[PDB]
Order: sequence, then structure tokens, then C-alpha cells
Amino acid sequence: YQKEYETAERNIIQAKRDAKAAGSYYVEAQHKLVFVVRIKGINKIPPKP
Amino acid sequence: MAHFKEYQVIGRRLPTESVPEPKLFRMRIFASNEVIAKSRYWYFLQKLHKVKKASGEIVSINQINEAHPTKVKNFGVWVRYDSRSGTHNMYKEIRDVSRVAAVETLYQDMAARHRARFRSIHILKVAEIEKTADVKRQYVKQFLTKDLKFPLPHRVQKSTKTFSYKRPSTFY
Amino acid sequence: GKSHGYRSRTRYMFQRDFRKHGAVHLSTYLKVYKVGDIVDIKANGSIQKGMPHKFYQGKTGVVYNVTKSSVGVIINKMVGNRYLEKRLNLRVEHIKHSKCRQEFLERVKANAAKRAEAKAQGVAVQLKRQPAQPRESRIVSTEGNVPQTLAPVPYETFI
Amino acid sequence: AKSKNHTAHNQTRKAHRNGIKKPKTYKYPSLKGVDPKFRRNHKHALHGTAKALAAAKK
Amino acid sequence: GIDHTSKQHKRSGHRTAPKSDNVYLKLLVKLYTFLARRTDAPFNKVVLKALFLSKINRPPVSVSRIARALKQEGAANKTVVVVGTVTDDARIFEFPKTTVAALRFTAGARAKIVKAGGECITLDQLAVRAPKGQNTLILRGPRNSREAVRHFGMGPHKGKAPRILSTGRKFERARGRRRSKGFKV
Amino acid sequence: QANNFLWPFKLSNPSGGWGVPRKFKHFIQGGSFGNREEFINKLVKSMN
RNA sequence: GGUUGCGGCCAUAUCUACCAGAAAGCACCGUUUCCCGUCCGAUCAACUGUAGUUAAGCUGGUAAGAGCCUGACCGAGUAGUGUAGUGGGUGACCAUACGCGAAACUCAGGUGCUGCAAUCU
RNA sequence: GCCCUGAAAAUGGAUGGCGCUCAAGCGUGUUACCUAUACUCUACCGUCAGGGUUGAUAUGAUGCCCUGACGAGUAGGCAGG
RNA sequence: AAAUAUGUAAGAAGUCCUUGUUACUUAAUUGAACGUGGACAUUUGAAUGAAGAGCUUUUAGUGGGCCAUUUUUGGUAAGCAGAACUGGCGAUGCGGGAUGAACCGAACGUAGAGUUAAGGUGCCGGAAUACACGCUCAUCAGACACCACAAAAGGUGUUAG
RNA sequence: GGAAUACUGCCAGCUGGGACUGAGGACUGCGACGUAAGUCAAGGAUGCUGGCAUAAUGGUUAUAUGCCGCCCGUCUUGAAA
Repeated sequence: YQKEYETAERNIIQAKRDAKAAGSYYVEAQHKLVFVVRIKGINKIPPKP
Repeated sequence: MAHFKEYQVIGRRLPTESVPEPKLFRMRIFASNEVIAKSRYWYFLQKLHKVKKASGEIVSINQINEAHPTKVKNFGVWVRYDSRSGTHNMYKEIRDVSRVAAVETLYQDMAARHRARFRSIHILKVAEIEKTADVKRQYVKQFLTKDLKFPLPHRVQKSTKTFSYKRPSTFY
Repeated sequence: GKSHGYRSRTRYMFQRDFRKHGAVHLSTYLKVYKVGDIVDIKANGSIQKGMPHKFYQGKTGVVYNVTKSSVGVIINKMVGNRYLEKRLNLRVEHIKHSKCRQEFLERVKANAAKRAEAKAQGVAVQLKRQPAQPRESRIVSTEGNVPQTLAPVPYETFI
Repeated sequence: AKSKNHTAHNQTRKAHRNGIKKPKTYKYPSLKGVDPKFRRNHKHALHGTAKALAAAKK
Repeated sequence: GIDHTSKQHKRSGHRTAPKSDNVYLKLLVKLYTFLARRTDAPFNKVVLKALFLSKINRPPVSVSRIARALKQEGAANKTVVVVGTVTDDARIFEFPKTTVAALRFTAGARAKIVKAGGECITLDQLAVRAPKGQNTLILRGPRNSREAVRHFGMGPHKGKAPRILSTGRKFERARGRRRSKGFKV
Repeated sequence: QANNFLWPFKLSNPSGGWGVPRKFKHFIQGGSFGNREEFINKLVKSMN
């Protein structure tokens, strides 16, 4: 997994530099994952949310 | 809306089989982080082309650093803004070392003098003014005269302690 | 005082579509209905018999009976904190096969088939629908598409 | 004295304490209101198929 | 705080022990909770629980009812288990052999079963013979046959029995019970 | 299945603060709430 | 491809005007003994297919034609709207943030498609 | 935009008070700092849940032991005292 | 002709093949229903969650409500009267709004340590008489949501356009 | 042309100061370091030293000081009224 990671990240970096080099723009994949933190307490909340 | 950086934002409409390769549009946006800058990109694009970010994508976002961050320049600033009772265009001048430095004083100045918060202003153009005396505005021309010097009368030093055993002076 | 007749509040609901008044075309009478079919109810106010009460306009239920001129339909209606089961005798002018049960049956076939070619190749299938996924990396080129840069526009009156 | 006249206020809070569930679905549902001739013949159909199923047990 | 999604400190709605104070029953319980815990065997888990049941939920199982179950294909030699009491029934004539384990036999039921060459076992006796419930047939009385339940769900068109104390024409048979007197139900 | 096996993470309040005068506006508007994108790491790290 | 009978969808099929139509069909068209209906064989009924005609019907063409249809980063990401703030404003009201999104307008293109059976230079 | 006029009510008096004028005022930006019965970690009380254990072997099997979570309350219901 | 709200579906009670029953139905073993026998279980037919799901009996209190944002009717208006959805108060302390049923924050076993919220940090009072660019001088300045009001109209005050 | 630095981010990089806690009670578990026997910071604190006796310390009580604290019961949308 250390390798997987290390080379995915590196890959993306070089992708970008190559596009630049070709006069193109690399556009990154949209994020497949998020972390969400609830920051409002628990009173007065509308049913749907 | 803070300590400003300036970004190139480049975006486009999503590809269709009908139009792969749709045209690319760029804006220079002043904002403090890139989440704001892309927001701002879409806010303007939506007022200028049919596109919502749901039909478009951002292709590139890149910070543009000041080229000569210690040459002093005089900048022309063009601004559109809302007052409590209408909306106005306005040309002002700012003397500074970087666009990013200029723009930030623009925002403080719109706040001080016209009570314009950030939501209410659009930066229309910002430009180094090439030839001195294309400078139009007194309060910047004043600084452009030859062998300019001035004193700073009445100097107040801040004191580190609450009592002082001598009556201070303002002498500079 | 107040007024709550049977067709109360129905002026726009039971009205006919603009430039679509008059005889009802025969397709309506040629559809066949079976017990267990899923129909959508929608009143035709030009046919006053066999007519759904207005609560059922826009609602979809299951056929539970078939008759000379009508189908019986089962609707689940909420009264209080609980659905009650309701059965309606609608004439056919007021009913229409539910189109989504059709996509569904079509897909069930498509599914059986996808399963077949997969087994008669002995491979994995994957038959359930995924939702729209994030979007993979692309390289946009600039050949013929050097970015055009835009700026905000000055206020102006057009009046 | 006049008093309040109507409101729904609170009524959905109340319906949703224990509430809503759904229908009570069965295989083999109520034949209530189904065409009498039809039913009368379904009877005979079912009797017969029962008969034969037992006929195929000797 | 916490947006609770479910009632806090809710107690499972189940008996955990018999409400009875009969020492002997507690002992049968003490036996079965060892058995239930220490063997796999679904059987004891079932018998464990049934020991906790209140009287309304142990309706009696009758001796003809055992006769009938014994006529199930492949059942004739099973030992039939009633976590409750078995009652006599002058209605079957031919009654077969078997071994019935129950909480209680009425005198006629013991007689019946015995006379036909069979055997009456208590639950601990059934335990030793069948620590895992092997070859047993658990039977249960008709619980909704009770008089109380005739009146549940009483309402317009429900088909239930009023709580009447005294019956005949002249008691609750007129307005609301026949089309000729107001409405009907 | 993996993610569900993980109980909800119980974070503390952020050590060092929220960095804005008011949480209940959007991150775009001066802060907390909504998608702050990459900047979630800095926030979660101070909460963890 | 034409035409007829029975249709599906029900104007891209309707409307106005002017042209054009071989062949077959369809039509108009001749007749009044009969069944049948009229103030009136006009309609409706019957009879011949015989005496006649494409005039009309009908089909298709024309038209910076009326209407109808379709498209469009045409207008407009506008109007309106779900959600957010101890945002602005004396207020009326307005701006920003995450989203959804019209109508009229303008311009471009189009003006029936089709199922069954029969028949035709 | 700020400021000034327009701007009249009754006991003496209220940006909360003092007082503050390149503010301790108005607009805006940036850091640090103070602080709830909230959040994080830990002890203890209780409630609920799940689990183990009289197999022969001293003193509670409605017991002993292990583990996780949870705790606002009028009218009112039940429980243990 | 929206937005928000709203109905149904996303399969084992399913699919396919074979051919049984009837008094219904068809010109017609033709349909319609219900079935026998045979085949198909890895993703078996989107997502996310499930603190277990389903069910029965019986009985308390209540049946004056009120408030806020938004929609909204009557009224010149009202701390007025009347509806819509949600969230609150009532039944509820705690931190902030000096004060205060209803606003902001946040809901509560007994405690220790840490961190924050809303709100604040001259002194009263815990916390920079902090940093930065302006603007403002009032012989009636001004000073913070709900909130404890101010307008038309004027100024050669001063600012920027 | 060749560097540096800032900014942002990563390290299963090394270290200093301060504060609260120390539940548990033979052994069982997962490991780590050792060539090894052994060792350990690895399923919850130990070790060394000292201090106190008509006392260190703790409970109670009175009083002062800081901050806080309206009269209960009732009906009520709303009671310190």
C-alpha cells in the first residue's frame, strides 16, 4: 500500500507537468470520498435535514 | 475576502458528443483561498454565459504571483458597486507594490468611504498605469514629485509600563 | 356557511386540456387491464360516470377487479397515522397503465438476458444500477482553444 | 368568550410518534368486491384442480 | 446532547423468569437454563421460555389433540411435549401408545394415556432422556379460543361479541343491529 | 461495509479554535459549514 | 409511387389564394318500375354504368402567405424559487453563499407520418 | 459616505454603568486571548443491552463476573424502596 | 409555466420453459385465473442507515394553548384577530442577549483535565488601552441582530466618485 | 542562466518545559529488544527519600470575603407579581 499510494500521487504530479508541457491542462479526477463533521448541536432542527 | 491572493481561474462547459472540446474561459479572481476563488469564478460566469457549475467544470486554477513585488507602481482601479440606493461605476487610483496589495486597500477603502461590504463590489479592471501623469488623481500625484520629503510631526511612542518617571516628548 | 361538496375545489383539476375537448379517442377503450396491473388515476371530466374522487387524482394503485366498463383499483390512503386500504371503481376513461412498471418489466428481461450471456460465457455479471459517479481525470487541450479571458461588466441603464 | 377555532399544529408530530408504518400486505388478499360470477366459477376451477392433484396420488 | 433515534432505557418486552413462586417450577427453570446455555439444541431454548409463560398463554393441550399429532407422517414414535397441562377428552376412542412429557396431567389424561400402554413423564424426566430434545414433538394449545378474546376489536362492522352480561332478544338487539331499527352495525 | 463497521468518530472541539468569528455561515462566506474541500484536514486534525 | 376501403396518432394534417394532375380508382354525373324518404328523388331510397366531365370534390405544387410544429450558449442563467447568516437598509426592499430554474422575445428549420387489405401505365 | 438641520411632553436617569474623540465611535481586514451543565479523555452512581459462570469442589443463582451504550422533564404511567 | 412540496417502481410473493383444472371466456385448448414438473442464487437486480423486526391487549393525562422565521387573510393599525409548513415556549435548567417564557449557543447523572460555541477582551469583569487602511467633531455626535422607532426634504461641513 | 528564500503540505524525524489522572490486583493476550540467557515503556504506578503527634490532616459548625440566589402553594399561553 505504501507503494500504491506513493506511485499514484507521483503519477498525478507528473500528469500535470506533462499537460503543461503539451500546452494542455490536466484536470484531476473528482473526489470519490469525503469526511463530514456535524458542527451544529441538536436543538431546533428541521425534520428533513 | 481577507489577505488576498490572485488566481487565474479557467473553466468550460462540460463536453457533449455534439460539442466535445467546448470553449475555455479565464478570469483573474482576487480571493483568499481557492474555494472562494472558484465560487467567484462561477458567480461571474453565471452572469455572463448560460452555465451553472452543475453544467461546467473548472479546468485549471493557478495563483498568479506579482512579477515585480518590490517595484512601486501606481495602479488604476475600476470598480462596480452597490450603494443603499443604487449601483455605480467608479475609478480610483492606488499606490502600491503589488496588485494584491492594491486590491486589498481598494476593499478597505470601499468599506470606509462608501460603506460597501465585499458582497457589493465587482473589481472591473486593475492596471499598472504606465506613464506618470496619466495618473489622474491628486492624492496619488502628490507622491510623484521630485525629491519628495516630509517629516512625521508629533511622534507618540507606546509605553511598555504603566507609570513613567518623566514627562514624554513628541519630538521625532 | 362553508361548503364541501363532492367536486368541491375542482375547477382546474377536472378541466379539459387546452384545445383538447370533446370525444375521447379510441386508444383509451382499446387498452386491456388485468388484475395486478398498475394504473395511474386521472379524471376525465367529460365522462361524469365512473369518476375518481378528487383525492385520488394523480395517484397510482393496483387493479383488483375487472368489469364490463371499469377496473377496481386499490389505493393506500393515509388517514391519521396509518394507511387505510381503499378500493375504487373507476371507468376506463380515467385510468392509464403506469409507464414506469413498463420500464421495470423491460429491465427484468434485460436483466435475465445479461445474466444469460454472462453464464454462457461463465463471467461475472453486475446487474444493479449504480448512481452517477464522480468523474475521472481528463486532459483538455488548447489547440484551437486558447482560453478567452472575461471580466465583470460596468453597470448601465437601458431604459 | 371566543376561543381558538382550528389548527393542524402538532398533528404530524403526534402522527409520527408511533406512526405511519404502511399497508399490511398479504399474498392471498381479500376478495372483497370482486365480480360475483367469476368468483362463482373460480370456485369450481379450484375444486377441480384440487381434485386432480389428489387424483395424481392414487 | 444526542439526537436519540429510539427510546432510551427501554426494557425488552419479555419475561425473564416465571412470575410464579412455585419452588418446583423454579427448579425446572434452573434445569432448563443450564440446558439452554450449555447445549446447542433449539429445543431447550424453546422449552426454557415456555416455562416463563403466564396461564393464558399455556392453554391446555388435550389428549385427542396429541392423538391427532401422532398421526402425522413419521411422528408415531416421537415423544410429545407440552409445557403446560394435558386434559382428558372423551371424544377419541382409540388412543395410541406414546410418551407425553407435561407440566401437569389431569387425572383422566394420565388414565387415558396409561391405559393405552403409554407413559407420563415430567420435564426433568424428559430432560434426562432427551438432553437435546431428540425425537420430541412440541405441542401448543389454542390460545385464541378463550372467551375474553371474543370481544377484542369490538366496533362497527368488526364481527365481535359485545361485552353483554345477560342475553336474549331485548338485550342489545334493536337500534343499530338490524336495518329495521335505525341502521345495522 | 468497512465504513459502517467504523463507529462515528467522536472529535473534540478544535484546539486552536474555528478560526472565524461565526461558525453558522458558509466557509465561502467567512466560515465553518459547507464543503471547505482540502481544508477539512487542518480542521479535523485540530479536532482529533 | 398513384388510388380506394377500414384505420392509428389527431393542424408538420388546419386556413387563404393561385396553379397542376397521366393511369386506375374515387367523384360528379343519367334514370324513377321497384323497397324507401321528402313542401321539394335537393338530401335520403332504389335503378343503369348506360349519355357525359375532370368544372368541382380529391391529390399534389406555389406563397419574404395567416396558423400550427421543432431547434438554438435568441433573450436569460434573466424572472421566480429551496436552503444560509447576530448580512446591508429607518423602511420599502436589496446583495452575497450552496442549489433549482422559466415565460414572452429573437432567429433558424419544417408543413403530415404511418398500419391492414385491394387495385393501377 | 460620515456629520449637521428637519427632531415637541410631562418625578431625576440611562450605548447596562463609568467614561471614551488618529476612540473605548463608524466601515473593513489580520492575529492572539477569555468563557457553558456543549465537545474530547478518565473515575464513580444508576438504567438498558449483550455475554460468561454452581461441572464435582463454604459464606448471596432473583447471585458473581465481562463488555458497550445511554441519563432534561409538567400532566401522567410503571418500578424499587 | 417553474422552485418547494407530491404518487408508484427498482424482483424468490421474481424470471423463463413445459402443460394441468373450469360451470367463466373465446370462431376455436382460444383467453383468463390458479396450479404440477423443469431451469436460473457472487452484484438477486440503485444509495445511505437500521441503535433489532412484527404483533396483541389494556389503561392515564389532554382535548383554553402561545411564540419565531417564511407563506398568508381581515384591519389605517395593534404587544389586534384568523389560517399554512417547520421549529420552539408551555413541560427546561445551562452559556450569551444588563434585564427578559419564546432570539443566539447549547439541552442537563456525580466529578477531574483539556477545548470551544453564541458572546466578548479600557475599567466595572475573565480576556490585546492588540495590529492595519480609512471615515467622523455634533452649543442635541455615535456606539451592534430579535430590540426597545423615525420620514419626506435640505446643507458652499468633510470624504470619495 | 544557476541558485536561495517564502508559502502550503508530509515524516511510523529527534528533543525541552507545565498541568490533571494512576481505574485494575497471581498468571493467561498482542508484541518489542536481544546471538543468547535474558530484558522491556508490551491487557491501568512504581521506586527512593522525607514530614506529622496533646500533631499533619479530615468532618461539622459560626463568621467573614468573591461571585451568585425574587415567595411558596395555585389556576394560567404567561406569576416575584
